[PDB]
Amino acid sequence: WTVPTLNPDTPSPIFGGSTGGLLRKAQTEEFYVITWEAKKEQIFEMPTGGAAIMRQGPNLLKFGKKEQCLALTTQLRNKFKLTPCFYRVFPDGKVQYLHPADGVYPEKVNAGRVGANQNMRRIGQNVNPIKVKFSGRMMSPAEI
Amino acid sequence: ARPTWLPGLNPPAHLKGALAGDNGFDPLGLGQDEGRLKWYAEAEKTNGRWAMMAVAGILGQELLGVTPAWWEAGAKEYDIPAQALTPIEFIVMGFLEIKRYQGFKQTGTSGFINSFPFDPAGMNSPSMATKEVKNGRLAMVAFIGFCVQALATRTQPIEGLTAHLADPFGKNITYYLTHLPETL
Amino acid sequence: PFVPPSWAPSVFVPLTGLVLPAIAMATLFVYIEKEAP
Amino acid sequence: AHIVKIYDTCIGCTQCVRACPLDVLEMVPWDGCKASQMASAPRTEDCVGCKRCETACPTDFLSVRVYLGSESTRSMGLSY
Amino acid sequence: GMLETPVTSAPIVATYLSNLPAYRTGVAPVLRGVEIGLAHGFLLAGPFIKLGPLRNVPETAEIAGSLSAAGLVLILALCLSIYGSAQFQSARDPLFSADGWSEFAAGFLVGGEAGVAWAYVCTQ
Ligand code: CLA
Ligand code: CLA
Ligand code: CLA
Ligand SMILES: CCCCCCCCCCCCO[C@H]1O[C@H](CO)[C@@H](O[C@H]2O[C@H](CO)[C@@H](O)[C@H](O)[C@H]2O)[C@H](O)[C@H]1O
Ligand code: SF4
Ligand code: SF4
Repeated sequence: WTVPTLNPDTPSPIFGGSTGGLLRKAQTEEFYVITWEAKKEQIFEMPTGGAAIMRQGPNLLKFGKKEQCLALTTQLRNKFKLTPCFYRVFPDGKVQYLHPADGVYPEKVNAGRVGANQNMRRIGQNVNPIKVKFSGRMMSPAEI
Repeated sequence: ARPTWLPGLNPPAHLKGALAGDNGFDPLGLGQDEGRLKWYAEAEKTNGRWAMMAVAGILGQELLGVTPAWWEAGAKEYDIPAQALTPIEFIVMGFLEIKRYQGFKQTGTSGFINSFPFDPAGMNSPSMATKEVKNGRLAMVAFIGFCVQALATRTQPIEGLTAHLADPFGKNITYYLTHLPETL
Repeated sequence: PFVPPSWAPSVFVPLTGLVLPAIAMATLFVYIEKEAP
Repeated sequence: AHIVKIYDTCIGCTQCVRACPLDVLEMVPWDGCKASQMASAPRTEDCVGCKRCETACPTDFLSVRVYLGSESTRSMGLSY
Repeated sequence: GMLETPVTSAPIVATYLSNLPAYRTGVAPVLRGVEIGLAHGFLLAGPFIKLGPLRNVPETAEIAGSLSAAGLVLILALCLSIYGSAQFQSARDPLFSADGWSEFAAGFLVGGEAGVAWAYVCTQ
């Protein structure tokens, strides 16, 4: 598995449009692009409101925040049994790929992943807040 | 080609056009010393700033109907006698000026008390610097007109303008200067 | 010696109720919006 | 950014990963439980603080904990 | 994309906006400030004169209302100035810059007060 490269010329579903789409943020900070393959033309529900028809073959959509992309991904996987993937696109033209980070959806365990933010203790074994006081910033006992 | 006070005049070396309101007008070469120029530049503003407030005050007092002449106001009597005005003014005015000098030495810019620069509204810009001096220079020249016109005419600024407006050719400097005893 | 002039409220009420608030709000609005170097 | 911590009482049910609506969590190999897998939080910069993961954790007390912290465009869930 | 609509996308509407001082590019920000200030300043005098506290006084109503319209223009000019200070601290049009907006605010004050004064002259 290798990191996919986004194709900006991918066709988009048949959608009239709505007022729930991108705002000025997309032009200044970032936006998100989700792409997938469709076996047949079908009607799905846009997370921004309304219904759109997915073309047979590749499809591409642009959303304002990550949660909107992953909300559509859940719908496509659960009902239509598709395998979408989405990116983060910056105004400068850079494209960042994510979900699936390594090509396998996170629900399935995969070798090569490195545990992060894992504490080898229980919640009840954290230190008291007094012992992490005056540490330069508000710090919870869980952080240390 | 930056405009100069005299057309066709090349600005002298010590005037580089950096300071706001620069026009190459240093015929006597007073600003040739960089150390003195920095002091003079700040000194120009403060003389102008006092002038601008003074010109507004003289006009404001006249227009609002303040009967005493702007030069006779000192003799007038107020609730607080002169026994207390001078001691308060010296103490209050000294503190503002003492701290003004201290800040200028450290930073080199104007300020107020502990604020150097004193720009609460963030209006400071290269354009505003030029607008400050040019209005300031105008006030300085205008104020002297108030003082000189007081001697020649013994009349308030607007009263003089209205007199000039009344008869344009009349009520000029020639009448007051030639007929000095009458106006006195 | 202490008694202020009879016209003091005419100047100080508008000054503290309309003028200083305007400068204070402008000072605070600029300050909060100011960006760090 | 919020803080998300996984504690050693995890049984590797994967319910926290499925629940997360921003793909913040993932499962990694482990030897401390029968399932031989543990939850991980590699992408906390995308966490919004919904705490759907905590709702889904079967262990008592929770094995995944979310501590709301500094706010940002991503953690505040803004599309503008 | 965005929901197309005649109000959002129509030829007649677009041309009208393109001729307004705000959208008319190629004009110095100061001049646009004067043009905008004059229009608002002239209108601002109306409501103060007719519905002010001194509206029923025969001759003082005109003076008091216009003098209050001049005051509001002064407050608005301050709002324009500080907005530029906060917004532009670091693009195609010169207006949306620290230098441009400062000129724009100055023009609004000059135009606005001129409009208020011009409105007064119309009455008397
Ligand atoms: C408080 C008064 C004052 C001061 C300190 C200055 C200082 C300065 N001016 Mg400014 N200026 C003033 C008033 C003043 N000006 C006024 C009133 C006008 C309008 C008439 C101007 C118009 C002006 C121009 C057009 C230019 C300057 C410039 C300068 C610089 C010249 C170099 C130097 O070292 O000068 C030092 C000067 C002094 C120490 C002055 C000492 C006192 C003098 C000798 C008294 C003269 C009295 C006069 C003959 C009689 C009154 C006349 C009046 C009624 C018209 C310097 C920063 C030049 C510059 O580049 O500025 C950045 C420049 O281009 N000035
Ligand atoms: C202490 C605070 C304060 C003060 C002093 C005032 C004062 C005033 N208010 Mg009130 N007001 C306030 C707070 C205040 N208000 C607040 C917080 C609110 C919101 C709840 C209101 C809402 C309000 C309304 C809705 C109205 C008033 C009005 C008035 C006026 C009533 C008296 C009259 O007949 O004026 C007559 C006024 C004049 C003859 C002109 C006075 C001077 C004008 C307003 C400004 C001149 C500026 C000058 C030309 C240039 C700048 C000078 C400056 C730099 C020194 C008077 C100017 C009435 C009014 O007429 O407003 C215009 C009015 O309709 N106020
Ligand atoms: C919304 C409610 C409301 C309304 C309509 C009024 C109305 C009025 N009040 Mg009152 N007032 C209110 C609430 C209200 N008040 C409240 C809540 C308080 C308590 C804080 C007061 C306290 C108060 C005081 C103390 C005074 C008044 C006074 C007044 C009068 C003058 C106000 C004035 O000068 O406005 C100025 C108006 C404007 C600057 C413009 C108004 C808005 C314009 C018309 C919008 C136009 C939009 C346009 C149609 C858009 C076109 C778009 C197109 C071009 C595309 C007027 C009868 C004064 C008076 O004397 O009354 C008799 C007075 O002294 N009011
Ligand atoms: C650096 C700062 C320098 C000083 C700046 C001073 C700015 C000007 C402040 C003026 C304040 C008002 O002051 C002015 O009020 C009244 C004007 O008719 C005068 O007051 C006098 O006359 C009034 C009108 O008949 C009466 O109601 C008063 O009882 C009487 O005391 C004051 O004697 C005068 O000084
Ligand atoms: S944290 Fe809880 S829900 Fe997630 S894998 Fe561990 S036991 Fe299961
Ligand atoms: S709080 Fe919400 S976004 Fe963060 S890890 Fe838990 S489920 Fe995911």
